Formats: sequence, C-alpha cells, structure tokens
Amino acid sequence: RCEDVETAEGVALTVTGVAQVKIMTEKELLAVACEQFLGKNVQDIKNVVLQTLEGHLRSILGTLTVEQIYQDRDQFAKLVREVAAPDVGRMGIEILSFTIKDVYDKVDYLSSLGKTQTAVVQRDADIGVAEAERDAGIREAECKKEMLDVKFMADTKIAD
Amino acid sequence: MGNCHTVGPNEALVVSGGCCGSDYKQYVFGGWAWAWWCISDTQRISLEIMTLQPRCEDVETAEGVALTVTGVAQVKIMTEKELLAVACEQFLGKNVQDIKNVVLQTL
Amino acid sequence: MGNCHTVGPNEALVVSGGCCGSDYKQYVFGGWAWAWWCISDTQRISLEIMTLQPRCEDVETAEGVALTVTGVAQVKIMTEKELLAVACEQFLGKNVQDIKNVVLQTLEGHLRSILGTLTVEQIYQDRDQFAKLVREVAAPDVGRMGIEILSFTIKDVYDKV
Amino acid sequence: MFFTCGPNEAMVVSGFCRSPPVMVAGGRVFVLPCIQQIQRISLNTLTLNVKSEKVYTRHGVPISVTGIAQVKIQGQNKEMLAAACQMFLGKTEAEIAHIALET
Amino acid sequence: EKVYTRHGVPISVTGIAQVKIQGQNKEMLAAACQMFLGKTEAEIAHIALETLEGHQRAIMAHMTVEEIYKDRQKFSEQVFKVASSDLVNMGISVVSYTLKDIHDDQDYLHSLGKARTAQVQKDARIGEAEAKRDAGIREAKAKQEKVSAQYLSE
Amino acid sequence: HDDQDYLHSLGKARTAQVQKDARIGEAEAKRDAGIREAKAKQEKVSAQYLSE
Repeated sequence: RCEDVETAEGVALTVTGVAQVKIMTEKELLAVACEQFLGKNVQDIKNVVLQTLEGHLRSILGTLTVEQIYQDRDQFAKLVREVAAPDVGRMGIEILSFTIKDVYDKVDYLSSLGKTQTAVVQRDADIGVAEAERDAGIREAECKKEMLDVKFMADTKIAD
Repeated sequence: MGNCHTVGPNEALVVSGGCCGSDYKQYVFGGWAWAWWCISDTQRISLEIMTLQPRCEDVETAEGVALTVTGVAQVKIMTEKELLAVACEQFLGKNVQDIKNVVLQTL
Repeated sequence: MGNCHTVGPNEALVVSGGCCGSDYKQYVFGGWAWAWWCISDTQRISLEIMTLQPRCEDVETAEGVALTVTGVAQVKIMTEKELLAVACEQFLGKNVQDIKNVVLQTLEGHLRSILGTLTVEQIYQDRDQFAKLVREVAAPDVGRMGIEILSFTIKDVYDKV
Repeated sequence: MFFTCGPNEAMVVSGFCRSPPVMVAGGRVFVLPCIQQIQRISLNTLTLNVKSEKVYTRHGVPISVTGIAQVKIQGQNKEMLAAACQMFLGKTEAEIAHIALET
Repeated sequence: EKVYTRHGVPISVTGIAQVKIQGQNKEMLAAACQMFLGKTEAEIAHIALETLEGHQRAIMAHMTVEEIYKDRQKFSEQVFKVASSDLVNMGISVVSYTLKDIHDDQDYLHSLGKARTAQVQKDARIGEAEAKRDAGIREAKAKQEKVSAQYLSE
Repeated sequence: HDDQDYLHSLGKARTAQVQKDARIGEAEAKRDAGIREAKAKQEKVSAQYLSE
C-alpha cells in the first residue's frame, strides 16, 4: 500500500496492491536461500518482502503513466514481473502473481474521467422520455378532440 | 397375531402379502379372509357415504354475474374390481376427515 | 471396526482404499459393500433434492428495467459413472447446508446473468422458453460439480418502477 | 424376518447381495437385524393449496389466483418409483408436499 | 467496491467463485502441497480471494458496463480463462466464476432503466385514451337518444 | 515527499487537463439532450393547439 505516490504526469494516487510470494525450490538458488535468511520468523519474511516490493511497486508505478494503469494494467503486472524477477529472486523469493488491489485519489482523477459518459446515457434517456411523452401527448389530444366533437354534436341535438 | 378376520358389507377388507415373494393383494368387501402373524396386512376401508358441503364464494358465470353458490354432492368409494386396486393403493389409512377434505377441495 | 455396510437407494456409499497401494475407489448407491478396520473409508452422500430459493434484488434486463425476481430450481446430485468420481472427490463431507448455500450462490449468479441476457418482454410472455434456455446454459456448468437441474423457473417478479 | 406393508407405503431396504434396486410396496422382505437397513416412503395422496398472489396475465392485469392439486407417488411404475426412492427416502410429508407445491 | 470501467464510471460489482484443488493432476497437487500444508481453510480461501479480486478488478477496465450486463457469457469465459491460468500457475483451479451483483451509486444505470419505463407508460396512457374516447362517444350518444325520447313524450 | 508544494502543481496540471475533457463531455451531452427535448416539446405543443 503506497501512499501519495505519483506517476509520470504527476497525478497523485494511493495505490494498494497484492503480490504472491513464495521461497523457490531451485538447486543453486536454495544455497542462497539457506545461507540467507533463516531462522528469522515468518513476520520477518513478510516485513522484508513488504518493504522491498513496496519500493519496487512505487518505482514501477512512477515508471508508467496513469492512463496505462487505467486501461492496460494486466500488462502493468506483466512488466512488474519483468522488472521484479531480476531482484526479488536474488534473495530466493519467487513472485507467483502480482497486481494492485485498489486505487484512490484525492484530486479525483477517475471520478472526473467517468464524467464523460455518466451523462451520455442520461442524454439518451432524456431523449427517449421526451419522445415518448410527445407521442403520448399528441395522440391523447387527438382522442380528446374527437370525443369533444361527438359530445358537442349530441348536446346540439339535445338542445334542439 | 390376529387370524381369520371377516368384515361386514359396509367396509372392505384389504390384505396384501407375498407368500413366495410374488405380489398377491386381496381386496374383499363384506367377505372372508385369513391373515397370519406377518403374512399380510389387515386394514379396512369405510365405504360409507361422505357428506359434502361445497360452498363457493364470489364466483362468476360466463356473463360475469357474481354468485355465492353452495352445493351438495353424494360421494362414496366404489366397489369395482380394477378401480379398487387404485382405491387400496391410493388413500388409506388416512381417516374420514381426510377423505371429506380432499373431496371437498377437488369438487 | 465396522464391517459389511450397505446403504439405501437414497444415499450413495463411497469407499476408497489401496489394497496393494493402487488407487481403488468404489462408489455405489443403494447397493452392497464391505470395509475392514482400516482398508477404506465409509462415507455416504445424501442424494436427496436440495431446495432452492434464488432471489435476485435490483437486477436489470437488456433494456435496463429493474426487477426483483425470485426463482425456484430443482437440484439433486446425479448418479452417473464418471461424474460421480468428481462428485465423491469434490464436496463431502460438508453438510446439507453447505450444498444448499454453494448451489444457491452459483445459481443466483447464473440466474441473474441469464435474466440480463433476455429482455423483460420475453420474461413476460415466453418464460417457459426462458427456463428451457436456463437449462441449456446451466447444465454445462452446474453439472461440472455433479449437481443436476431437475427443474427451473422463477417464483415471483416485483418492480419498483 | 418378513416385514408386511400396506399399499400406501413403499418398503425399500438394502440387505446382503441385493445390488439391483428392490421395489416392494405391499409385500414382505426377509430382513437381517444387524445387516439390513430399513427406510420407508409414504405413498398416500396429499393435497396442495397452490396459491398465486398478484400474478400478471397475458394482458398484464394482476389477479389473485388460487389452485388446488392432488399429487401422489405412482408406485405401480417400477422405474418411476425407483427414481423417486433416490431422493424421497428420509423426507417428511411436510417437506415432500412443500417442494412439489413450489414446483 | 468503487471500481472504474473503461469509460471510467464507478460501479459496485460483487462476484462469486467456486474454487477447488484439483487433486487428480499429480503435478498440480504436488505443486500445491509445497505451500498449502499447514494453512487453515480461512487463510487458503482469503489469499485466493484477494488474487481473484485482483484479476476481476483488472479485467473491469477491459469490458464496459454495457458489455458486462448485456454480453456476460464472453466476459465470464475470458475471466475464467485468465484467472484459471494464473491460479493453476499458483495451484488452484476455479471450478466456476460468476458475477453476483452490479450496483451504481452514481445513478448511471437508473436513467437507462427509466427510459424503457417511459416508453411503456406512453402505451399505458394510449390504451386509456382509446378506452375513454370509445366509452364517452357512445355514452353521450345514448344520453342524447334518451333525452330526445323523453322530450318527445313530454 | 515535498513540503514546499513543488510537485503538487505538476500533478495538478494534468488534473486540469483531464477536467477540461470531463467538462467537454458534459457539454456535448447537455446540448444533445436539450436540442431534441426542446424539439419534441415544440411538436407536442403544436399538436395540442391544433386539437384546440
């Protein structure tokens, strides 16, 4: 969870992620794994990997623009793999999966971006309801006209 | 335990039991029968007339005039040959209130 | 400890055990079986019908009219040969509430999806064909976990607009 | 020992070396006490108060409609009874009525 | 919750998934045993839940809302394909994925719904207008005849 | 982190550049709705007076 981090264009975001990490089972890399970390406990693995992937995730998030994290963020995770495998694998930690959990903004980027079409459907709905009301009104006025004509003819005969 | 039971003409005695495993069901009204400790089942069907009070509330005819029509119908379990197979396999031993309620709603 | 157990036709007896280490699983419904102290496992699967009350709230069709459609579906674990391998390796021994909850959510999603697929005029006029298409689309997936669909339809429809 | 049954119930039991289904309703079956398992289904006809409230017709007008049905388990058909025994064993009369009522 | 689509409109989307460990595959089961031993059911569910949420929320921007409620089959198939691939990579195979509910707090879809309601209410009014005119015409005419006859008698 | 507000303006530039698009879309939608709403209003009033 990175707080107050900015992309290439500089728009500030508070992006939260999720990554899948597990110690690998290779041959020469497990020499490093065994000479590296234990017997520090699971909280130590999770804290160390949390800070290092925090830095790496913020770095790559700065690398690409907000439009890319908007449209193509599967490719964002694919590039996260491409850039994080060379370093996160050095300490024997594999990256099974990577993506971002949620994105939040204080300068309302995405809410502003939704404004473009949040009214287009409202435009179409207003057009449709206006046309429907027009048709209802016209044909109802026609009915009222015909019934008044016949009623007045009957009243004329009554008056006679 | 009970052996060699007979019933009057008002009620039909129904017995069923596989002597050699084959399906042998005997339904006799007002006649003679025998049943051993566990050869068959001893049950009777009350063939008395069931009273009916069909009362329909707020029902309308073809022209639609609403009426609250109350009726009376005479109903009794029949004594045919093949239909009593259905009668015996069908209802008992639910009591007389069950006959009258079921026939009341359906009629 | 228990030996030579049999079950009625309502429930399927499942046993599995490697006599010489090879995988020998026997699943028989309403038949005969034997199991020793530790040769296999004695479990049964209740093949009774599970009641379904699919009730989708604030769901919209193709034209977008919001409806709160409640349904009823008839579901029962099947008795095929290869599908019961999946059925036995799949669910038990989670209890009946677990079957009903899992099937409830999955058929809830499927029912809302197909309801969105067709329009409200179709659910108005021809909803027997709606259920026939529900079968056509739900058999390929609801049958994957061994659950059959005996019947399907919608209980009641309510609208706020 | 043999267990007699009337014609309003289906006696289906599993014993020893009886793999094919057994359709007994109104007969007897020799039952071992520690080997066989006994289960019963009631075949008696139950009435259903099929009630529909605020249902739209093909004009769309809502009318409250009540229906009554008489449903029974046709034990005469061996195939249908064998199919029914696969799920109706162990179910009470109330639930049996209620599920078919909703259907 | 509050996820942007490819138009950017935020809609609250709920999904339901049925995930199982395919023990039939020896390789996949052997891979899964390397990390799933010693983990409780709650954590096993929770980790895969977050992963599948990541996949769903990522694919949210691929298909628009107009696509998701109308064309749902292709959406579900693509979601299942991608999630199943990346999760079999992790070791869990999703039996079936579905979308539970779609909610909009911005009133985006309510107007689209209301359009057709207006389009049918115009028919509802046209029928009433037909009925009222047809009743009134002959009611007034019969009134006319009875008054004419009454005055003739007078 | 910047306590001098150096980077906040650089961020805000693009936010303005996207908000202009946010407003242009709303202007499109409002004009397109109003044109035909007013036209339909016109036809219904014309027909009502023709009946009158």
